[PDB]
Amino acid sequence: GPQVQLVESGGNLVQPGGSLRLSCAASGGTLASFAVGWFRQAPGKEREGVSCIDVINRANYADSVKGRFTISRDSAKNTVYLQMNSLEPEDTAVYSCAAHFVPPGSRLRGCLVNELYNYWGQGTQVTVSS
Amino acid sequence: GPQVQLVESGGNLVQPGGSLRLSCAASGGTLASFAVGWFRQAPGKEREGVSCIDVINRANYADSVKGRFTISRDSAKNTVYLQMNSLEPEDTAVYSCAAHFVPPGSRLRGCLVNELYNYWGQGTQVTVSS
Amino acid sequence: GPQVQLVESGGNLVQPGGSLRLSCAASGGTLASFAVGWFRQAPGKEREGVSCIDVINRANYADSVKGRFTISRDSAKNTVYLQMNSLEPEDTAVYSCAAHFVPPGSRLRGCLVNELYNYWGQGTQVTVSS
Amino acid sequence: NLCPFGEVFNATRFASVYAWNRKRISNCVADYSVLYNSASFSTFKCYGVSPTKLNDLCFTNVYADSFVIRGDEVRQIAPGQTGKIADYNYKLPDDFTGCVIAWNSNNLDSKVGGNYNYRYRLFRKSNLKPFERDISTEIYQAGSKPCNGVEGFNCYFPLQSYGFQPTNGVGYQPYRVVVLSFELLHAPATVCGP
Amino acid sequence: NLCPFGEVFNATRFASVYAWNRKRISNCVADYSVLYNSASFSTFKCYGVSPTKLNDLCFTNVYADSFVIRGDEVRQIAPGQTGKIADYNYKLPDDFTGCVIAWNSNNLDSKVGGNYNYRYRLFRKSNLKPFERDISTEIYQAGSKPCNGVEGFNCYFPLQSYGFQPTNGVGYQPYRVVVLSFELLHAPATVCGP
Amino acid sequence: NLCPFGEVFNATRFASVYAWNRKRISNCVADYSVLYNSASFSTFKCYGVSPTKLNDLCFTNVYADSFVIRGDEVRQIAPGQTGKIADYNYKLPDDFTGCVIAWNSNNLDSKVGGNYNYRYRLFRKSNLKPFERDISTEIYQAGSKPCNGVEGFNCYFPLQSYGFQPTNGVGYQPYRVVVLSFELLHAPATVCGP
Repeated sequence: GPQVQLVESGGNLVQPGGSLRLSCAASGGTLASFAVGWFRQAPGKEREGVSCIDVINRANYADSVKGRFTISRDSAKNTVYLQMNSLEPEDTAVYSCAAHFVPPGSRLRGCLVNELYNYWGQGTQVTVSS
Repeated sequence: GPQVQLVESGGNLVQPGGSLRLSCAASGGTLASFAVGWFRQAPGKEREGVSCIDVINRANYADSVKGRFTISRDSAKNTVYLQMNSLEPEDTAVYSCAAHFVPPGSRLRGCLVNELYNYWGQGTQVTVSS
Repeated sequence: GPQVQLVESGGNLVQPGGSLRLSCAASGGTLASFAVGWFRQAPGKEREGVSCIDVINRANYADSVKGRFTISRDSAKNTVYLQMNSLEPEDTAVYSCAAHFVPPGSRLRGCLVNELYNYWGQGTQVTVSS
Repeated sequence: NLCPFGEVFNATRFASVYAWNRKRISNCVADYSVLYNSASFSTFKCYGVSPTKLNDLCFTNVYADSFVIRGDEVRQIAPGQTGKIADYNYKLPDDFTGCVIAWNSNNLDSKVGGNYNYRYRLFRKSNLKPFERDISTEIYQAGSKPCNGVEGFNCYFPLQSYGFQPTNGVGYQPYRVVVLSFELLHAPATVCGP
Repeated sequence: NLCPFGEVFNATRFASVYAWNRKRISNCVADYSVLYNSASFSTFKCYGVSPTKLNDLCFTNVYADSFVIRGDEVRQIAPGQTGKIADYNYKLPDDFTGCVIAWNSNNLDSKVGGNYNYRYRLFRKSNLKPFERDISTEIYQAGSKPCNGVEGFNCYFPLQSYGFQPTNGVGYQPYRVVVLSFELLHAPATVCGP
Repeated sequence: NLCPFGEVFNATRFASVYAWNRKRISNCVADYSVLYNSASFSTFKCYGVSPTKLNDLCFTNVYADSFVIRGDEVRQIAPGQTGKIADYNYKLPDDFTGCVIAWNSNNLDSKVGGNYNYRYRLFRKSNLKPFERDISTEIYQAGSKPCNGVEGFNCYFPLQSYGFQPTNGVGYQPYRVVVLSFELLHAPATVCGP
């Protein structure tokens, strides 16, 4: 593919206290060469990063989700998973995926220190309700 | 598989102004030999064709969606995507997939002028609300 | 994959009289060596077995769903499908997947008769409403 | 120890021609007469060899290629042919010594709704070499804009389904094909006659 | 220069027997006797050759096939055996000159919840040929209804997992197997000894 | 009956070096001198032979290996090198007779946003042997904790993308490479010359 696209799947309506695994499929290159982060924008609120992972597979998390969310890498499927546990109603947002390439002279640098990404997905909405 | 089946995925509850990519995966033959169309059934109303693509990959669209919806073909996965942007509440419908084979002596021919299809999917529901 | 993992997808918000196909993806072993069951948990009620299939690919069903649901095997993709038809509002639940291994001296044994599985999925929610 | 020709001709499923199947027949004594006695073969042309000398002749290797094509393409399974099949799916060398057997398999390979499970390659940037096999699925550039892996106008997926229905005419009906290649190298013979 | 046989014996994971792995030795000097010193091998059988005249005999080819099976199946890794392994996964010829080394790998290949990652072929329409490898996954027709790619009753997926658990008995415990074939064919020689 | 070199140098895309492409060139009368007329090749080294001494002496095998790597790695395409490419992707024997052609493909293989479609192997538990090809994608154990198929810390996916951009420097620009191997083995002659 001439360009890197990112497609998010798994968005659903779920119940408070539920769980859900979102996925971020990629085409055009090996996702194992990109740092990947997850963002959310709830209705009426601004986009916020929630989690990210770098090419050495170290994760970082926001405090609103730390302990509940797990970012994980499945590069045989060229995707990044976001396992969301203990969903509360305030997790209702559109969850977007984003990536940027890490060239060889920078493979040890970490993440959510790159809150700027070159490639975005359109998002899959998660709704938490009774 | 003895027969051509078509399954639609990607339906979700989404917000007005959101976007969403439905997929139509097929088994039983190469989807690259079928003309593929998308239909919607809003609650209580009849099916309407919204979009279609033929074997030489030319798309045609309904007036209600032209410019918002894009049908496109990824037959290495034996699927057809329907990219839906700028979703308004009156797009809340069950979105179905449908196909018919195009034999060699008819490879140059258009679509949604042949709304007659042999093969249908069960539909994946899209709900757009605040 | 060190352990058998089970992931369920396909959950959506759907309409009464709708249809839906859930899938149970597996990693860690050949799912064609496991007995697989589907369960549901409606809001506030206890888990109830819904369907099962054994290594000889024979299905059993609860009567509350018998004739509406079909359990089916696609082990070339290492998954088990649950086709759900004629959905009424009381089918609103979290639908979970579960499996256990059948060793050679027991391949001729049936299912939802032990109703005990070692391996669980997190579940995908299905909501049936107008 | 016997040469298993029954298993190659009595199989339930056949390969698609684009991904045609090859079977080596080695280290076995073969029975040829109980196959040629079957006058139910729609086609039986042999090149470089006589059809009733195969009980005296020993061969080092014998290869059994097999696939399904539609009726009027059976013309192309021969040394020096042209067409989608000859050029883009299965090409025989001009120095081919062997036999090409075909028979009409409509009662097996057709279905009332259509049988779209057999495939062929429609497009290719160059002809195959004899006995080359191409199973790739790259987008085919039919125009001047580069396709860039994406499908669109003049940017086609190379494989199609044959549409096999029982009411099709003969040129459009499935024909199972088996090609026998009798290789003679300087090496011990493996497949002899009775 | 020297051949580090460790590469064939030291691996972290092994192949499944149905997709058994083959590793060729292109041209290398080997030391054979300091490996037989490991009398901790549960099996060490040699065919067509003397078992302790292995540093004096030179051979043209050296292939190291290796895979995992369960303990009661190790009887089948031999010339002229029967059973699902010998006939549907890994078959040795009757004129096989070479050695069969096997050892119990319970501490390596088992996990407390079970290790379901190793696979084997349960069903096949016919026996393999010697050293054939079958990796296809077509639905197996075990009844009179034709399966048509679909799984159901009498229509089974051919591959199963072994369930390796640390508490299993020995017949059900994992065994790593390495087979050495010494071919005398006409081509440049590859592997000698000290 | 012509020797088709046009396809090897004029292609729209090349292989990734980790899954490098090998093409046998047999049964062909060739003209080799009219290829060197293209003085636009940034690299042109031939081993065991001089660039204009092969019009009368023929060799049985001719292989066209081709792939893309970046500028700083082209030095590794030689007999007896080290580095990711030489050891984990494409290795030439020490007694290699053949040619190594390379040319800069920046206007073809890069795009303004970066072209991340060509891949290479970063990690491997051992060096390849000459002309071995590794297409497997197992998690690479970079620590003392076993990876168990799962990716994580010290548990890396072995393949990476090259990031090809037009503004990159030469060491980071794409280079198309073709290796021609003239083997000294015995078989009927295939390749002629001018």
